[PDB]
Amino acid sequence: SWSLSVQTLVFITSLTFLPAILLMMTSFTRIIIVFGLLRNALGTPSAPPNQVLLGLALFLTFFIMSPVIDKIYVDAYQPFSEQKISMQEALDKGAQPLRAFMLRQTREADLALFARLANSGPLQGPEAVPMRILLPAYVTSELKTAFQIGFTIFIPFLIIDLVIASVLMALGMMMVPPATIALPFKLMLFVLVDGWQLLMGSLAQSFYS
Amino acid sequence: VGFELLDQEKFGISQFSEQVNYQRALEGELARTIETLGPVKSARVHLAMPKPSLFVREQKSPSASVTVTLEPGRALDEGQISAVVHLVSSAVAGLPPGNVTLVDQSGHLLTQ
Amino acid sequence: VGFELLDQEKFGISQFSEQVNYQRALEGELARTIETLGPVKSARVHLAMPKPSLFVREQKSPSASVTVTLEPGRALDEGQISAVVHLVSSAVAGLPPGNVTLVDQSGHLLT
Amino acid sequence: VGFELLDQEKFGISQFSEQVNYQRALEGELARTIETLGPVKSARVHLAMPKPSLFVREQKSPSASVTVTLEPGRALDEGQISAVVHLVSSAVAGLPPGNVTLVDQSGHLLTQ
Amino acid sequence: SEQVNYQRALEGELARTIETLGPVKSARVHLAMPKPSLFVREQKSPSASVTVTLEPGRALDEGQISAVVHLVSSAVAGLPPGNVTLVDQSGHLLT
Amino acid sequence: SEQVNYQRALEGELARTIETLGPVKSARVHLAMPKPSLFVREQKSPSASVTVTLEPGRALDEGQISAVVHLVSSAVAGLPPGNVTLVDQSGHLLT
Amino acid sequence: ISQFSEQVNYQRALEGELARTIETLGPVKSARVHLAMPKPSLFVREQKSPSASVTVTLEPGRALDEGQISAVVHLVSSAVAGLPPGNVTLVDQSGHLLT
Amino acid sequence: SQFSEQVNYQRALEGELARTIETLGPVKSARVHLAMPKPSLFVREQKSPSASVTVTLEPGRALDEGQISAVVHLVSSAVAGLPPGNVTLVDQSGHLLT
Amino acid sequence: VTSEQWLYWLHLYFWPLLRVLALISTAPILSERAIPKRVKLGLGIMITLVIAPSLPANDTPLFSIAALWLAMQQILIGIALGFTMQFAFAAVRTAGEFIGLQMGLSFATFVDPGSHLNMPVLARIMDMLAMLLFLTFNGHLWLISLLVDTFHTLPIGSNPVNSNAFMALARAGGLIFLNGLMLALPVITLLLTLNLALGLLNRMAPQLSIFVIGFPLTLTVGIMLMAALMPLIAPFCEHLFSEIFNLLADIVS
Amino acid sequence: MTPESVMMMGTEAMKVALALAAPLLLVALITGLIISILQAATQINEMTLSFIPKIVAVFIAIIVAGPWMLNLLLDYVRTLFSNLPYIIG
Amino acid sequence: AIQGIEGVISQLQATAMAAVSFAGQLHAALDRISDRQAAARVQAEKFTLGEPGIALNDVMADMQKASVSMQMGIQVRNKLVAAYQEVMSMQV
Repeated sequence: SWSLSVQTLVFITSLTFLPAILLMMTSFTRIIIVFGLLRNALGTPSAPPNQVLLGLALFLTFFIMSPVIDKIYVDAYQPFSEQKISMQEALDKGAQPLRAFMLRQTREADLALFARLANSGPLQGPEAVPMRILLPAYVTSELKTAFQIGFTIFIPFLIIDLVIASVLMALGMMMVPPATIALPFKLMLFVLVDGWQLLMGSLAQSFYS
Repeated sequence: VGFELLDQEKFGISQFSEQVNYQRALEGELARTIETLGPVKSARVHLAMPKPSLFVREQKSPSASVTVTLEPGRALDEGQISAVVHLVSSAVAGLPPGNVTLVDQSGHLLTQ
Repeated sequence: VGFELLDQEKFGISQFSEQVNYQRALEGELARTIETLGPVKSARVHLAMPKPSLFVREQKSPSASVTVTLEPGRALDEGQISAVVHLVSSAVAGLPPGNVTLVDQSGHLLT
Repeated sequence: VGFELLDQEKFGISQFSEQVNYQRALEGELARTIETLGPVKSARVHLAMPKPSLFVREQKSPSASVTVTLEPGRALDEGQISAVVHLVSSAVAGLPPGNVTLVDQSGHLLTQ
Repeated sequence: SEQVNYQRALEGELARTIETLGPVKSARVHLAMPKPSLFVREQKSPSASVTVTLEPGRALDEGQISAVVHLVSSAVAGLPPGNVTLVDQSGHLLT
Repeated sequence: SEQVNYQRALEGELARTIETLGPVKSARVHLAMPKPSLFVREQKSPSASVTVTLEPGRALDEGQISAVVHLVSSAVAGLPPGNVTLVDQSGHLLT
Repeated sequence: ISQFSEQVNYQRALEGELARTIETLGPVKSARVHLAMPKPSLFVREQKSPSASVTVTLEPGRALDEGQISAVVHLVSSAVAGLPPGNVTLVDQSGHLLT
Repeated sequence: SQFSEQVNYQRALEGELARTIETLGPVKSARVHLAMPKPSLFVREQKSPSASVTVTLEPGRALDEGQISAVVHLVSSAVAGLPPGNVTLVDQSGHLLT
Repeated sequence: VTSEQWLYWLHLYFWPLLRVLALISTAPILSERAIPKRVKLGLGIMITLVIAPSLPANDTPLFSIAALWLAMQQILIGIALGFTMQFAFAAVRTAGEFIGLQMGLSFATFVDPGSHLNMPVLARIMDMLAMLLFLTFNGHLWLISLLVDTFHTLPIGSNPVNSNAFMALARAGGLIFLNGLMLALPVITLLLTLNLALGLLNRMAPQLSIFVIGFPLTLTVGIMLMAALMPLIAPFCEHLFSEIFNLLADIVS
Repeated sequence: MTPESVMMMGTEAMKVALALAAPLLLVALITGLIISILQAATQINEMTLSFIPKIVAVFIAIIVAGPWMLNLLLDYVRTLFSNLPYIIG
Repeated sequence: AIQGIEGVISQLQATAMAAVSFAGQLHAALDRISDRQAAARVQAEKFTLGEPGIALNDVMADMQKASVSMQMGIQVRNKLVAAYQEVMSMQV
């Protein structure tokens, strides 16, 4: 194994890439994009002071990635801490549960495209896919899923504005802005139908399904 | 009625209404074919399409109950029971045969 | 008492209504088939389909109560009690047979 | 009442109203079937369907009270009392039998 | 609705051709087409049930059963023959 | 709808040309045009089922079986001949 | 006319004209051309080559020459952008493969 | 639509070319089919266009080698970037003249 | 030993990164501000990590005007691809805004052009529907694949360039209008007839019509008309995407 | 996921919008037409007296049918958000 | 795995038909530095053990070389981290 100085150096260096792991290998990305799109939808571009949305997304990601973290700890961190598995093998052992989560959610078309772009040989099963193919395929699938969720989210908040504008126009009040009238009604809707519990549960199911 | 009920040209209140209509039509056609068979005078098929959980990746599967009325003394063959099972199971996406119950006009379970 | 029976009620029907109507229709058809069974003169089916709750660690399952009126002296066979159970359980998504109660016109539990 | 009660529905129906009407209808049908059992001349069912929460310390399960009027001298059998319990419990999502009270026209508790 | 209608049209035409086959007086085809998934794992194979009524005594030959199987399987995108059940008017599985 | 209609029109024309073959009295073509999957090991492919009714005693030549195969395969983008099944009015597999 | 409709119509028209020229050929009484033009997809490399099926009805006893079969092949292949001759099937009225 | 416009242009060119080919002494009727190449949603590649020319000759009016040549030249020139070698000339009997 | 030649790796990993990131910042859906910047940068970095080793490495120094010309070339290619893709959504937005304006939804533009009071809500509705359709048809994967493929056609190394080709992209500005009308031609026409019908009502007893009876009727009619017309965009959506894609393939070369 | 599903959800959405807006628009249209025909009968023509009863009628429309609209739109949004994780691709 | 050996034979067939990286280089450098440090440490422990043939000169020189190699690795890590931070600050 590596010398203790080398192990400490590698550990300290790997501690740097935590935001990269959170953004490109974790549920955080499609746990945010949805929040940004929803904030764009309600007409309040500030409302939940960002930091609030970031904290909620962090807690949601922690609750969602719990089984993956548990599997990594039981399979990789526990043997490594007990001097049973070397430092250069704990990483390889722990990268597998994260890779499997990254697959359970990564679409195919993306996998085929990034298998073609690397000029790699045929991949008869999912067990032959390396991380260099799964990483951007997972990223693209997460982006597409987040945008789909946000774009079906956007529809009712535009429907309300449409009906508000039509009703205002029936009576000839053509110089009344419709957005100012629609914003309180959009807030009322998002209050009534458990705006956040339904969205939270839908996102969590969207991961576990 | 089956597909005829769908062909009544009636407004589908909602997707849910459409789904109910589809379930009914399938039930009707299945009962129809079951009656067509020699020993069967009339058939009644009930389908239960299942529903998903909330955060549970654990899944289940649909179920069917088939009641047959036989012609005076026309007992169904073991092979017959088997063919009814196959038809009903195939007609329902992901219907595990073992979830098809076949019963006669006297309340005897013809399946397991 | 009829699938088409509730297949109207004009419109303005809160989905709650759509569900309740389905439940009623299922009850009706099940009672119908149960009556078809020779020994049975009339049947009455009551379904309790729980509306999902995210309060319990796992989802609860539904229940059924079936009352049969028999023809004069037409006692139901054990195998018959079994077939009624199977039919009712299958007709209800995720109905565990053990949650189906079958009772006669005199109040004897056949289940 | 009961299923017929939910027929002439004015457009102005609050979810609250919807639910209360559903409760009434269930009560009606249950009383109806309870009258069907021979010894019973008339039945009255009251349902208490409440909020669920989550704190195990304070959980209040659904409850039912059933009053029966018997035919002159038609005492209900232990088995009968058991069957009434089963029917009422099943008809109410998550009704624990032990929360069903059955009483006669003289105020005798037939259950426990 | 568009899909369900497509399914019922396919069923109809298949039954039609099956009845054309000499020994067959009437046919009934039921298709079970499952939900598609564009992920990297979820996938299920469709299934078919075919009931035939034969002309008085017109028993279907082995080859005949084979040809019915082939036709029904081909008419359904990704239908594995082994998931086609063929039954007669008496409830005998010709499969 | 536009696609399904394309399918129906093609099936029709193919059956038409097949009937316009001396020994063939009527033809019925069923196409299964689906969506493929990459890196699913053995995927599958488009498929066709062709039922022919022959004129009294007009048996089809091995070449006739071959030409029918070629025509149907060519008319379907990426149809591997081996996925074309040809059957007669008696249920004999000609392919 | 939808974009798809526009294409399908173009395909039908090409089929018609090709059959027309094939018929004008002395030994040919009537021709029928079927074209299968393929689809580009983001999961493949070389797009599959188009294919053609040509059925000819000959005049009583007017057998087509080897060169007649060849020239038919050339014409049909050229009329279809990127049609590899080897994907042109020529068949008679009796079901004999001429190609 | 542009696509409709393109189809019309292709048809008109075919017509005029057939016309000039017929006007020629030995030719009684001509039929020209053009295959203009196509664009792709990915990948660069030219597909030098192709032409098929069917001629019907006057009773016994065999075309000269020079005649095949001149037909070839005319058809090739009339199609932007048509490589002569992609012009096929055939008679009413199915003989390839090119 | 212990060489790790850094200039070779930098020159191999830089220019493909520049082109990929230039496409990312302009390509639809991949350029939406809702994505955090670091996610976009990481996607570009990973795509370059996958692609670059197969390409021939360039050796031009970063401290030369040749490097500036290379960077300008990569930026031009990326923005051209992204913008040509964006043209289709521009066309859909145009058609939606025109349907909405014939609804009478925003009448204040006819009297006060650009007066901070405009709500093309139908334009937004069909824009997001078009984005959903583009996501469904996996157009973004195609975009990435074509970004990779333009190398074989046009390598990183400085290559000479053409002219009317730029016009083509600029001339694509016509499509936004042309195809836009192709999406609005049926419904607007019937709306036109409706307005014509209203004219017939105004040819009767003077005044007492229009601005009091025309607006609600035409609003409801437009709503149900284009609600029924919704199934029509998807074939036109695929037509628009195919037009943009093959125009890009033909002209980029 | 399929484009048929996308267009179906879009169509259902905009039919929900039509149902939400139809009572108010229709009430306003009927009031305007009635006031216009009364003006034609009485030979009275001022473009402002048709604007007066329209506001009152449309505002009463929310009194009478407002709860129905509020219950319909909430049910639509609730069902859409509940079915969101099953139409993912 | 049985399927893994199937995949190996499949890749061999692929090679038949047909007829390292930056992370790999960094891993190789780390392994080389750690191996040098471990060799110096082992020689030092052997000298401290009293085993014959090990000279103090070689021990001290090898410890010196190991320290220099460790410092080189530290500097490379520092720069690499600085460059990564610079890139992640790039505007997109």
